[PDB]
Amino acid sequence: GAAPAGGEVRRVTMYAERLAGGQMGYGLEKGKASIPGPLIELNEGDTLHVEFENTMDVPVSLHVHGLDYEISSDGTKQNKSHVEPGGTRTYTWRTHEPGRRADGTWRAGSAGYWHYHDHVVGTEHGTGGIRNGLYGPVIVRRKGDVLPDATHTIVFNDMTINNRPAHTGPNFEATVGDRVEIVMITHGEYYHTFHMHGHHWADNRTGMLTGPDDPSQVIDNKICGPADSFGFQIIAGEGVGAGAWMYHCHVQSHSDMGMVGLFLVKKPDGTIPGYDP
Amino acid sequence: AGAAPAGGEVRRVTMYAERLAGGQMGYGLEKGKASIPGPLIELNEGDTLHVEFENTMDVPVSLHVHGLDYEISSDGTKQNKSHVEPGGTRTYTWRTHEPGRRADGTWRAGSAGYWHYHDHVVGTEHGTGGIRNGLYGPVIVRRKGDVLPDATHTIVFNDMTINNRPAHTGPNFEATVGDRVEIVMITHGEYYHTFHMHGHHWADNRTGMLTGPDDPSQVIDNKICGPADSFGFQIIAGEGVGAGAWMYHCHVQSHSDMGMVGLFLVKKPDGTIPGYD
Amino acid sequence: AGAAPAGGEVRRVTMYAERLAGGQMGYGLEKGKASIPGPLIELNEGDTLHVEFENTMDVPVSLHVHGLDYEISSDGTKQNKSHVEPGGTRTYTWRTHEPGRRADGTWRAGSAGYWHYHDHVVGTEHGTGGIRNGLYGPVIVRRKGDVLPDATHTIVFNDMTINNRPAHTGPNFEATVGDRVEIVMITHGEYYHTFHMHGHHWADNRTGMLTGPDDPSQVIDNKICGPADSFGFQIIAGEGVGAGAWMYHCHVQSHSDMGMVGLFLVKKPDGTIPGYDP
Ligand SMILES: [Cu+2]
Ligand SMILES: [Cu+2]
Ligand SMILES: [Cu+2]
Ligand SMILES: [Cu+2]
Ligand SMILES: [Cu+2]
Ligand SMILES: [Cu+2]
Ligand SMILES: [Cu+2]
Ligand SMILES: [Cu+2]
Ligand SMILES: [Cu+2]
Ligand SMILES: [Cu+2]
Ligand SMILES: [Cu+2]
Ligand SMILES: [Cu+2]
Ligand SMILES: [Mg+2]
Ligand SMILES: [Mg+2]
Repeated sequence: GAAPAGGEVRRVTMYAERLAGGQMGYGLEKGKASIPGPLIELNEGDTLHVEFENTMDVPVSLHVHGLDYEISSDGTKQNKSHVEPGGTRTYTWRTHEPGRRADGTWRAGSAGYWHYHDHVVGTEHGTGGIRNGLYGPVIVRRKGDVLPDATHTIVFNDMTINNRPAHTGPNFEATVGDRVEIVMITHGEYYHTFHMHGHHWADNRTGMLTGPDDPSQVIDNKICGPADSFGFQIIAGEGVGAGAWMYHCHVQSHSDMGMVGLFLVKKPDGTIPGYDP
Repeated sequence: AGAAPAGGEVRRVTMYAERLAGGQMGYGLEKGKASIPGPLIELNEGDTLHVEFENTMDVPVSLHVHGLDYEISSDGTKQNKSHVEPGGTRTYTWRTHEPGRRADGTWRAGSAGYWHYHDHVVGTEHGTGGIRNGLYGPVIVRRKGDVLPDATHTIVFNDMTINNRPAHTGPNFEATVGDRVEIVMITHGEYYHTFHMHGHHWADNRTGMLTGPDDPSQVIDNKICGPADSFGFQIIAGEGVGAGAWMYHCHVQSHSDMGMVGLFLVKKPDGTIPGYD
Repeated sequence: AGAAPAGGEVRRVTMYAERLAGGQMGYGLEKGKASIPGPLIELNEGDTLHVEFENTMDVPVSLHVHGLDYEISSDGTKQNKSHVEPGGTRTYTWRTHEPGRRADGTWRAGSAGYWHYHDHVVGTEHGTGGIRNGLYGPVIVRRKGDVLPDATHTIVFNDMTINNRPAHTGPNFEATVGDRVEIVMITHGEYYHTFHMHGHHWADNRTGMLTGPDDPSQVIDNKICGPADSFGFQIIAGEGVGAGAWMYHCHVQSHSDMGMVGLFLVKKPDGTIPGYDP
C-alpha cells in the first residue's frame, strides 16, 4: 500500500511511567510503557494532539524533532512546557506538505524519520530521561510513500540498543521478500556506525533511490551521533537469501561489547540456514 | 529575497591577525577590529580575492582556506613556506570557478558552498594552537541565482565552545518571524558534535533548501559534524512554528549540559518574544 | 578517459591470508604477495566474483565484504561457520546487480559504489584483531559508463594509522597535473576521523562527481567518517590549483599533529614539484 494525503486531526493519550531498574518509558496506555516508546505515524498535514500525563514523581516533558510545534509544545523547562508530577498537558504537533513559497523557493514537507524524547529529567536537556529510556520514533509519510510490511526501531542509546543489556539483541524476524522498515535513532554521548550484513540502502529521505536520476550514495554503514535519526526500507534477503543477518555498531569495541542484533530472515518454509544460537 | 549575480570580479581586502583579550587570536579586516569568528568573506563563483594579509602578532601565523582554488603559494602552511612571519605581510590569493562541462565530457562542479578559513601554523604545524585561540572564519561562495538571505549568522563548534564563548554564554541570534536567515556551521578541534535547532529544519544538501519536488535530500534538524566540517542552510524564521526563544545546541548530552547552547530569538513583527525575558 | 563497460562476467581469483612482518596480517592475490591494504578488487555491476580463499595462518580468518550480494554461507563469520580454519580453504562468492525497477514500483539501486572487505574473526567475533593487523582492502563496483581513472589510491584510516603505517610516514601518492586520480577512503577501528585534502574537492555522492547541473549534492573537501565507512571520488590533479605537494590529513587536530598526514605529490609535466624538496 501507499500513504494517503494527510490533513486529519488525530488525538492520542500518552503517559510517562517508571519502569523497572530506574528506567522510564512512554506508553499510550497506562501500564504499557515501552523502551523505545510507541511508534507514532502521521501523514503530512495531520495534526496530533498528545493528551499527555506524567505518572512519575519527577517532572517530565515531551520534545519532538522535525515536526511543526509552537513554543508552548517545545517541551522544555526554559519555556515552561514541561509536566509536573501527576500533571497533564496537551502537546500539539503539526505537519505540512511540500510546496512552493511566495518567494518562489520550494518549502520542504515534514516527511521523514523523526523522534521524540524527554527534555527535563535529570538535566534541562533531558540527559537523565534519555538515559532512562524516554525516547520513541515518529514517522511522517508523504503522499505516495510505500508502506512496509513491518517497522522496527533500533535506538543506539549510549552503548546499548534500546536500553537492553549487552549481547541481548534485539532480534527482528522477517520472511525473504518482506518490505521491512528500519527506524534508526541515536542518543546519549557517543558516535556510532550502524551496519547491516547482507543489506543496503540509499542515503536519502526514504532510504530508496527515487529512480535512475537519484545520485545518493548507496551504503550499508552510516555514522550517527546523538539525536540523529534516519530510516529506510529494505527487501529482506534481496539478492542474498535467508539467514541470521547480523546488524551491529561497527565501532569495534562497541560490537565487541554487545551492540549487536540479528535480522532473522526466514525462507518461506520458516527456516533460517545455519542459525545455531 | 534577492538573487546572487554572476561572478568574475577581482576583489581585494586587507586582513590582519591580531591578539585579542584572554590569550585569544582573531582575524579582522581592519586593524583593531579582529573578531572570533573572523569576518564573513562572501564571493560569487568566478570572483578572485586578493587578501593583503598582515600578521601583527609576535608569533608566525598563516591563512589556509577550504574549498576555493588557490595555488601552492597560498596554501598557508610552513610546509610550503606560505606562512607569515611576525610583523610580516603576504598576499594570499583565492580564486573560484563556475560549474561547467569538461572536455572529457564530465561535469566540473563549481566552487559554490559553505567554506571556511583558519590558521595552520600557530602552536603546531597544523594550526592547533591558532584554531584553539580563535583564528577561524566563514567563507560563502554563491552560485548565480542563489537566494540571498536577510541575515547570516556563523556558529562554530570549536572544541567544547561555541565561537570561543564561555560555557552557557550563547551566542544568541535575533530574527523576526518570516526572516530568511542563513546559518553557516563550522566545526573545529578535537571532538565530534551534533548541531540541532529547535523548531526549524533544513535540507541536507549544498544550499540547505530542496531544489524542488525532485530533490531526494533528507530533511533534518540534527547533523553530526567533525573538525573542519562546514555546511550551511537558510531557514524562514518561525515558519510553521511562530515566535519564541528557540534553542539551538549540540545534542551530545554532556555538551549541552556543559554549555554548548544558544538561543535563536524569533520575534513577532512588533518585536516581542512570547514567553521570553 | 575510458568508461566502464557493462558487467555480467564470472571472475575467479585466489586470495591468501598471510602473516606479514611486524606482527601484521594481510590479504594477497598470489602466495607470498600479501599487502596492507589488501589488493584492489574492481568489478562491473553484474559481475560475479568467486574468491578461492586460502588461510596460511595459525588462527581462523575470514573474508567479509560490504555492499555486495552474498549468501549467508559467504558472510565470513564464525556464527554461521563461514570462517576458514588454519590451513583451510573456502570459496567465497560475491555477486553484484545492476539498477532496475521492482514489481512493487520502487527502484532497486545497483551494487555500484566504493566498498571494502575485511576480516571478521581474528581476535574477536567482529574481526577486531584481524582489522587492526591489516586484514582489510578496497572493492570498487563500477556502473556502466562510469569514468575510468588514470590511477587509484586507497587511503585507510585504521585506528590512529594510515594503512597501518608508522606515524608521519605517509603514504604519499604521485600524479601529474591533469591526471584523473581516484581515491578510495575507508575507515576502521575505534575512532571517528575527518578526511581533508588540500587544494582539491569532490561531490558528496556515489562517484564524487556531480552528474550534471541538477545534482544538489554538497561539494566538500572534508568529511567525517567512522569505522567501516567507505566512500570514494575522482579529482583532476591540480585542477585550478596547479602542481605542488598537496597535503591530505585527518583534520581532528591531535590526529594530524600525531602524523595522520600524507602528500598528494602533483608534478608538472617536466616532473618537478614547486616548493617541495624530496
Ligand atoms: Cu533541545
Ligand atoms: Cu557504537
Ligand atoms: Cu558487514
Ligand atoms: Cu532532541
Ligand atoms: Cu592541512
Ligand atoms: Cu558537542
Ligand atoms: Cu530538539
Ligand atoms: Cu583546514
Ligand atoms: Cu559484522
Ligand atoms: Cu583522525
Ligand atoms: Cu585545507
Ligand atoms: Cu565490516
Ligand atoms: Mg545527498
Ligand atoms: Mg552524511
